[PDB]
Amino acid sequence: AAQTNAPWGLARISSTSPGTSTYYYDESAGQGSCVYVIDTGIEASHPEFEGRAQMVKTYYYSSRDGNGHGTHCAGTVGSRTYGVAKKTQLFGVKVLDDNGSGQYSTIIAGMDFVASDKNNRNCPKGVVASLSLGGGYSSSVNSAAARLQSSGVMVAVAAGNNNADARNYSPASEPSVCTVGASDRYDRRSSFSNYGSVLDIFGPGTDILSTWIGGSTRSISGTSMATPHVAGLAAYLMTLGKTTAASACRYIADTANKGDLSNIPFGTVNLLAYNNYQA
Amino acid sequence: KGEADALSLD
Ligand SMILES: [Ca+2]
Repeated sequence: AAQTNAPWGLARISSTSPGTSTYYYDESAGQGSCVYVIDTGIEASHPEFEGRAQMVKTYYYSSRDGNGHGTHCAGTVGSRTYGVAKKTQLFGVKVLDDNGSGQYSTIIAGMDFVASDKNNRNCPKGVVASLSLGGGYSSSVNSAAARLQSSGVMVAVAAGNNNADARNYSPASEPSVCTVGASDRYDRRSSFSNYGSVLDIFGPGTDILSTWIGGSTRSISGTSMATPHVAGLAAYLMTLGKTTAASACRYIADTANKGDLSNIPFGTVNLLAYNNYQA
Repeated sequence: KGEADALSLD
């Protein structure tokens, strides 16, 4: 299937070269898979979700996304126009307040919730968790991420926007999950993107158009943008039966576009998420 | 948190 004039990020992950504008993907589109977006929540009523999105858990007074960050990421995962896996089921877990803030204990609680909750859902093709958040290193946060991944959920996390080594950040520094770096439309590492040996892969993260609250849309940047591209791609590949939750990150790295990125520090992988679609 | 979402970028 093909989406013409698609956001540059979608086009990029379905091409071996930059500069294209069509997003090629298999019609299955992640149907049968589920993706938990652990963020500020999701405006589930947004037309772009077609009813495929719903809040399942909040750690605050409301389950409503009063920020927009979570709705933006969820849209990149599976909104009809801005998403990678256009048919996947989205579940929102509000672990961040409407200012985009959250305490480590709440974030950890959110991760354990998903590990257990996935057992109450019907996701025959597999479960993914997208975590576009992070802070300073913490062995407890890293550990919570490792548990979620271990329970059978494909965990994708943002590398961070400090233009530094992601070793000092969590859950970015947990080796067992999928740490996502950010790239721009000209195949350059995003200027704010963290790097380092712990990164597993890069995804489009600069000037990403997606859904926003109030039923709108807007373009923003960050490794938080990149992470849902990979979470969505994983759900897409799992639905296709190409990989499983335990090996998705590795499969994505093996089949990525190699050496296409510039301004990648020595010691950091030069790999860009790619769906390898062939019609 | 400890990351982002603030809305005037860098
Ligand atoms: Ca890893």
